[PDB]
Amino acid sequence: FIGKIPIMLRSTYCLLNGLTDRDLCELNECPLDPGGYFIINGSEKVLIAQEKMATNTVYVFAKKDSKYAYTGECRSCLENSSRPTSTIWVSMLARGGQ
Amino acid sequence: NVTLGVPRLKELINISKKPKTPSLTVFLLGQSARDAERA
Amino acid sequence: DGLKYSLATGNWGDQKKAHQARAGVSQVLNRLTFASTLSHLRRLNSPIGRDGKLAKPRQLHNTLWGMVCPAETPEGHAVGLVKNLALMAYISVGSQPS
Amino acid sequence: RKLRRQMDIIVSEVSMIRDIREREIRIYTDAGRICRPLLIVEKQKLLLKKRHIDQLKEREYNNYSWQDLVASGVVEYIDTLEEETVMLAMTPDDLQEKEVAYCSTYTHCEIHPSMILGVCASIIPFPDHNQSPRNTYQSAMGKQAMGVYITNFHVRMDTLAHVLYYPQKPLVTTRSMEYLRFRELPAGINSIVAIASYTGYNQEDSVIMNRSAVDRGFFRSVFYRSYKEQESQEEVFEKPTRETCQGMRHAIYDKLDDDGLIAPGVRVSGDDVIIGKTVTLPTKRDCSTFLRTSETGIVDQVMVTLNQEGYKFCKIRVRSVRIPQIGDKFASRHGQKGTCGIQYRQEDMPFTCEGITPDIIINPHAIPSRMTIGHLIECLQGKVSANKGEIGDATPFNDAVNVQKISNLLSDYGYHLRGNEVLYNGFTGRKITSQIFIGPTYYQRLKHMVDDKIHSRARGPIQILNRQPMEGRSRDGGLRFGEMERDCQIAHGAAQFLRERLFEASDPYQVHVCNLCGIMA
Amino acid sequence: SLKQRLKGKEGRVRGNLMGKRVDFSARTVITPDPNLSIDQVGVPRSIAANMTFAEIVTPFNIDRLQELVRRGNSQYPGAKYIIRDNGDRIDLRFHPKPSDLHLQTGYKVERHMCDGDIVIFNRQPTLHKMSMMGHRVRILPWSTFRLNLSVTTPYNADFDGDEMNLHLPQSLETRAEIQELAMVPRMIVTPQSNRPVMGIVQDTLTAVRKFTKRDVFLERGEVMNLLMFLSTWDGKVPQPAILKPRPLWTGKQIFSLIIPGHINCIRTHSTHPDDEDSGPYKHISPGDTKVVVENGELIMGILCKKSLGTSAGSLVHISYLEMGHDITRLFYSNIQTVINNWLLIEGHTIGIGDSIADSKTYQDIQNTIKKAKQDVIEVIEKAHNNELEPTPGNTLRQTFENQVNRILNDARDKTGSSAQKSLSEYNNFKSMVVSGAKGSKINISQVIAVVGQQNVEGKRIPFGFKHRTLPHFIKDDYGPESRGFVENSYLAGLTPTEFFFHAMGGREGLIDTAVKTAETGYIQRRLI
Amino acid sequence: MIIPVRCFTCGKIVGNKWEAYLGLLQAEYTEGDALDALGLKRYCCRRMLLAHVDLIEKLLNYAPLE
Amino acid sequence: PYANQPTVRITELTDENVKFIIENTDLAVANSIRRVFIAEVPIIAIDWVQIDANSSVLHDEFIAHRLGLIPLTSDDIVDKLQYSRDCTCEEFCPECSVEFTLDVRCNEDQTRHVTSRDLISNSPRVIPVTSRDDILIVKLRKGQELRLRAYAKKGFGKEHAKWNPTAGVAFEYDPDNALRHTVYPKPEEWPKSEYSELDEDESQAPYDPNGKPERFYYNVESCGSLRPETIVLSALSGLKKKLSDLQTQLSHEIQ
Amino acid sequence: MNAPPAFESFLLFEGEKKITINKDTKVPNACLFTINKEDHTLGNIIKSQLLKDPQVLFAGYKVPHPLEHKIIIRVQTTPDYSPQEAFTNAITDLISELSLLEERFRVAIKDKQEG
Amino acid sequence: MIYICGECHTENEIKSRDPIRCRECGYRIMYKKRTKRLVVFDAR
Amino acid sequence: EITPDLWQEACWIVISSYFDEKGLVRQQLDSFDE
RNA sequence: UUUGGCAUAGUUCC
Ligand SMILES: [Mg+2]
Ligand SMILES: [Zn+2]
Ligand SMILES: [Zn+2]
Ligand SMILES: [Zn+2]
Repeated sequence: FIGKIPIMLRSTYCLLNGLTDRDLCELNECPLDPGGYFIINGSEKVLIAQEKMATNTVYVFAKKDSKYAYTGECRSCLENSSRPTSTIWVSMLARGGQ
Repeated sequence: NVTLGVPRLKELINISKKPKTPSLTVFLLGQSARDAERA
Repeated sequence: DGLKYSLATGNWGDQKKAHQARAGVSQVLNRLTFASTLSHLRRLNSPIGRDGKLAKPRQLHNTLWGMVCPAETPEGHAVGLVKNLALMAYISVGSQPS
Repeated sequence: RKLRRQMDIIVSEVSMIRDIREREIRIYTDAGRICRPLLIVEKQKLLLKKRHIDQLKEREYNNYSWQDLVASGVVEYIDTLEEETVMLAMTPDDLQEKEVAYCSTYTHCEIHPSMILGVCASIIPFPDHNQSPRNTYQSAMGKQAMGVYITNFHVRMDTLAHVLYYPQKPLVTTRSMEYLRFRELPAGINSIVAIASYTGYNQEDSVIMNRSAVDRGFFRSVFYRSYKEQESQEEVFEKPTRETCQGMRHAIYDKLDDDGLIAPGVRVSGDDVIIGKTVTLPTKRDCSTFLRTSETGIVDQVMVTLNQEGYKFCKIRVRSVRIPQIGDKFASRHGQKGTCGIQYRQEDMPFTCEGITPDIIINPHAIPSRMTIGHLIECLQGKVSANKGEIGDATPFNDAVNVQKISNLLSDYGYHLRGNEVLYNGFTGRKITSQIFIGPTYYQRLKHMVDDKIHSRARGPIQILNRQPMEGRSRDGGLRFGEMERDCQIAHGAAQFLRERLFEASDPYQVHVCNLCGIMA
Repeated sequence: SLKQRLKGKEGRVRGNLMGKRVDFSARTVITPDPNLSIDQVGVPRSIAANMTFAEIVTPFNIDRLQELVRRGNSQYPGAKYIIRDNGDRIDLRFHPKPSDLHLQTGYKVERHMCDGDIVIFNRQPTLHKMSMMGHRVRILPWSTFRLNLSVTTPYNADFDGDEMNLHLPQSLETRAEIQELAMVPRMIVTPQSNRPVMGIVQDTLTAVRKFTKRDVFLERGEVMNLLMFLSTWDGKVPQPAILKPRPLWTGKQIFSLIIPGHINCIRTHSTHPDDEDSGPYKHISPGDTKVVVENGELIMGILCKKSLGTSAGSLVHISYLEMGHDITRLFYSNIQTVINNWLLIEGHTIGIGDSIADSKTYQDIQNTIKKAKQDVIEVIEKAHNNELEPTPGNTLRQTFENQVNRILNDARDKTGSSAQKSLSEYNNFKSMVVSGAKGSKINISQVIAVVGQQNVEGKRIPFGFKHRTLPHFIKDDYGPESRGFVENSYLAGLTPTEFFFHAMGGREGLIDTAVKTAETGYIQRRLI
Repeated sequence: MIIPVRCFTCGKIVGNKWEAYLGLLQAEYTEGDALDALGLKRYCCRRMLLAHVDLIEKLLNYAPLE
Repeated sequence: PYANQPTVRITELTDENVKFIIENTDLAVANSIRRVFIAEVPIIAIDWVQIDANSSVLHDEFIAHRLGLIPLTSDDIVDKLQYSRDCTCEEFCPECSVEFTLDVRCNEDQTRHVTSRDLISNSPRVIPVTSRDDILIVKLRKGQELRLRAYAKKGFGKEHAKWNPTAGVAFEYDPDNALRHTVYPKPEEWPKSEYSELDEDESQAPYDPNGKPERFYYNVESCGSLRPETIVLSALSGLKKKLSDLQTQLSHEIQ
Repeated sequence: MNAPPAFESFLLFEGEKKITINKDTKVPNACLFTINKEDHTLGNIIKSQLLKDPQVLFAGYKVPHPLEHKIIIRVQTTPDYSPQEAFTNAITDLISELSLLEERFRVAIKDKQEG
Repeated sequence: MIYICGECHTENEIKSRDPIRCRECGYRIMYKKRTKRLVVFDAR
Repeated sequence: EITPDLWQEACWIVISSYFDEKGLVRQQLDSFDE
């Protein structure tokens, strides 16, 4: 035993998974409740989807007044193993050299 | 094609040496004002 | 305790390092109306700073057709940074390309 | 693509993109891509056929469903960056047909273009006749309407809960509300709304409400609040006594039972004691919990249990019926929000030839600048539906619902086609010269009431560090007199009023100072 | 740290010395009340019974103050404290002994706020000095801050969930300051632009035009009522204009009684043509424009936003400059009450019948739209055949876009003009636009004829996808529909692409609204 | 929740018509014909039966406390 | 300078409806009678509820509010009763109120409908109008119970709308627009009134400059409490007593 | 919280007088009547009856605030006639009309049923 | 003091300083019983 | 076998089948299950 | 007849 993992309601590992509306009413649970939230210390928590830039793709942008003219980054991750991201940049210096 | 409104008011109140869209309206003296040649 | 704390407070990270931890995940479920509950359970988030004056990520891009609601958005310091899924939109769960 | 459509080797979730110009093929098995289903058009004809439609409409006792539709290669999931190599058609039977050739190489088709709207924007009727800010405002205000929020609210001890007495499903409803279950747990009431300027109390986004209608249960609701307390010295649930406990207040302890908890059904006014708890000071200190000031509710339910550790735990719920006053906030489904201005009885409200006084009167000036014509069309369709007996269909993009068709349908029931109706003045009985536009619109009662917003202060509690008034309506705090306000008073020149606001009304003080060194002595 | 304590906002200096929380303040919802005066505010009985004012005992009021103390803190017209000369406080919220109730001159009694008290009323943010004005208290049953409707413009306050703050001065010195300096009638004309800052607002304004038309003939009983609602009325009913075969008054004949003193003014209605002033009928005005007020009598003309509004030289401005605040206050109140009680006879509304056009107008609009789309197609063909020549100072893309936008704007404006000139004399949109109450000809045009082009960042709708706006269009399509020109009106409804483009257009407005506010506040603070 | 006793707009009693209305609908009637038969003449009264959602049936599913 | 000479004609008279025409009367008088129908006609209704046991799915204020709106037959004893504020009793006596009792328990496997049939009164002349279907009060599961005592006072519709004795009062004068009290932008779109006396081609009657509104048409529909003839008579007597008391007070003040 | 009880709109409390008579000093033979706890139901009848009188030059009424129950009636009459007499005659004529109307309605009911 | 169990609906006496357990069903959530005090509702 | 001008019911039958199969919060449930 | 604070989230109004 290494610890306790919170369970999302109505998910495959909840006690309400697959039950009929009559059983839900017996357990004093609303059959219309959509589920998909955790119960942490009584209160009900909802995770909010977080946007992020797509990984493992080469994007070429430009910066307004930086040293380089064009940049290119490849936010790299390995199959959700570890080492979250490693953004390697391959830039190109501007033509305004002194 | 210039800046007006809140950004222009910000620039005029806190004067910068590098305005966003500097301009210089120029008036001509003589026949350059009328005839398109010297214009 | 780690899972319980991160879900309870919303600071996604360890307790000792709740300074750079991104707050705003794991909100407490809205229960004012059924529509409020559903629109809370289907919600997105752009981590862009809510005080940022540059409002290009706050606009409605052409690529949100059928993926994100064109109307439903909060007004104020988070206009265009909190969004809601369209009705038939789905989000991929993931596999491996073997 | 053939393998993905057969669902043999490649799951339906995987996307494939070909960049024809740049000669690259990109295949994604990633997690987090967002995609929506689309119909497939092979040559110019949908692969979806009447056999599929019949097998779907016999869905019960037939085990044929969406998965069996997908496995047949009829529909497909398209993510965002695969949509850049596809040609879509908005409507099959309109865009596949022979025309002046725009595109003859369609690759997909939309199921219905109204599925681009979210949960909260699928309840607006005729959103394509509205203005985009108005649709956004309604999307915001749909999460604040009061209706039955869940069917098992009787066993939930939620900190604040609001449930309407008599919710009604809309008489003008969108086709995509059956999936949002707005028919089963609605939030609002169909009200006979007349758009007229009656007595000037609805000017600037205000609402005149029929008081006789309100007396019959119109837009009435309940308010539930829950309190909790655990006995974490030795805190004990017990009934305190005035001449044995150190801490004490000017409240009443005679409501409590022997163990210090109020039994349900006991009316408790503001500033009473619900749970009595005492700390044994090393001879007893009172830490009882008090009602939030001026509630005047009835105890509804008391629950006694044990917490995680083993200390005794208690949650007490109080209910209070909220009758719509002249400060409450109401809104329709078109971004038109307003507060009650005044309430007239039935004898005073203007009446039609048939004795139908409006439930709500709204100002005609709200319409021309806001351009919420969905409001007027919903009113007309509701007036048709309440007479015909059907429930109107207001799904956004229809082409089979016109204002002309609605007006023709309404003219067949004895009413003016465009919705107007001759009203009589209430006080004098004389006809009003201009005919009024009246019909049943679906209104909502927002969460914002006036009994939860009224606040006043005159020499109350005071902060500790600054010795200034507290902050917060719940703590009887004052109102901040900010820098903008003091600049306004400077511009006025009311020097004595400004000094009073910034010094005398707030913290006054006295010190002594040495005449040689400017240091307090 | 201490530097953090003193650093910024919520820091000691700028958060507790330049601005701090005060006593004797209240905040609740505001609702309209057209039966109040300009300088009056309705206060609930709870707030008044909660807020107190200290009155010094003198032989002129010792009996009244003693009766207030006898009533005590329970009954509303009571008192809460008795302050001795030595300064020691006496409570009155509970039951006291009969000895302390003794009152002698030099004492102070903290009575509850009553009618006629002077308070300062504010709505945040406070932009100009017309956001903090002094009002006179009137106690009303329910629990909102009733305030008049002409005072909406100074505060920028509408009655949809709004709240405002109440501050009660506590001394005779500051009460006299506020009475002589910051009372509402004294702030009618602003020093920012030397114009009246408040005027008739949209409902008396949509009805004074109808009242002042030529057709309005009033019966004897209606005249009796309207005069019953006049506060500055002598008591003599004027001779009717039409004397036979039935006595009939006129709307101008009663607005003349409303207008104070001997005011001389000449304005112009908002539909006055450009030929009446030049050709004949200069002083006869067939359409009843050219307002003329001589000796305080409305001789001719129709009153609208340009006469009773908040513009320079208007009738209200002349009334102020000639008569004073004390008479302009009555001017406002009388206009509002008389016009509202007459409007109870005429009525007003807005509906689909008022938003629907005629078949000939629909044919005209559709013809114009088809011609504009054909012209855009021709321009695109010329550009593709490279026959388009650039304009000096512009790129090829710039000149093509300028021509396309110009054609589409001409189409939208022509359809708008057709929709305007196809209206009727009973149309309620026209009623609310001509009188200047609320709306505009562009709004009427968008309702009837054409919503128009949608722009993002000043340019047409951009190419979000690879070289196309949406997946429903071919690549490289510069037609009016591809880049977001809504051909339909709000009454006909928008096709799905136009719906999405309209949402994209409205998002920019929402963003600008949410963005400009902080910068404007910061600029104003720096200037101050 | 449960059908109101009176019609909000005019005050005609509609609280004794829900069972009859449901029976008429079950007996193969259109909603218009059922409302005509029950005597609901004006649309203010008709909407009370047309738009009603009966949640007390759902509330009766859960067992009582005692 | 004298009074009018009104005349009446009853077009239709049933158990829930009276249609009549008042003639030779002023619009102010006709409208005052119309207003008195709604507001100031005394009615008996429940105004005091004490719930002994309520284990149902509706809270006590919900049930009490529903009880208040059940109409009680006050045809003959509404005149005999006194106002509770006008009575010599302490709280309630048979001379100023009628007591009701409800006591229902469900012990079966089928949902039970608690209706107005179960309200029991001590006086046999004040009973719910559905006691010579039934007004539903609440539905009970198995094991749920309701029991209460209620008192029916006397009052009129100005105080609360549960004492309003009418359902819809249709009032209309000048069905053809001969007086031009309302102005039609297009007269031919408007349906003709029920009492119109025009042909199928003409839409508005020709203008009558020397005319005043006369011949008001009424239709008083009763909600079951009073019968629709006593609603009209009590309004004429009820308005007449208001004017008489005004004359008494004026006479004292003048002298 | 600040809700007045419903009975305050028609019940005179301790001290309130039903009707008070005041003179108008602007114009001769004018008088103002203030009636407490009344509304349009009485104001309109009294005004419309006063206008029928040929010796009444002015006759109006108004409700100063809809939230405060009070009626003000102003009547001015020709000399050799007083507004108090005009008021009393108006009330008497109204009572006579209502009595006649009730009699005729009762006889019409009798004719309609069993006749 | 009588508390009604939330599962078996059986009321049982529980005094102060006593773990909140239910006999014959072993539950841990107890509800207070409705008071015998009488409260008057207007029927408005 | 085409479905012409009967489309306004076929499309909604398809959409109803979609929402019967999946629901509205399928994303959260599927993500947590995976 | 006595006074907890820090942080985060959501909402109302310009
Ligand atoms: Mg506002
Ligand atoms: Zn009705
Ligand atoms: Zn008695
Ligand atoms: Zn048990």
